[PDB]
Amino acid sequence: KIADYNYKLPDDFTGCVIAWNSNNLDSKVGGNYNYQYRLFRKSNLKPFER
Amino acid sequence: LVRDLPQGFSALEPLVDLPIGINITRFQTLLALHNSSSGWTAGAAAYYVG
Repeated sequence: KIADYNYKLPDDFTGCVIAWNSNNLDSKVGGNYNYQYRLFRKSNLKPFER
Repeated sequence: LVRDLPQGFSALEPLVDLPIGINITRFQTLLALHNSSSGWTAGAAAYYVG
């Protein structure tokens, strides 16, 4: 859902997805991490289009 | 010296990649041939597109 309505990767994506648990930063301490859009205008938002 | 683009064949070579993931639906070419010394007006120039 997070991909379809915000950021998609192509079917043949080549590379690496690196993620780590950031539980001691602004992410937990009074931050406002947002833009987690749940809807769409036409369809899935075309991979790599911003 | 010919009346129009002469019959013949040639090939082109690349310059840039410009990785900008945006939606382009339009295009405009502009050049100023307006001579302020006599008055501002379009000059004698043209181009081809396809």
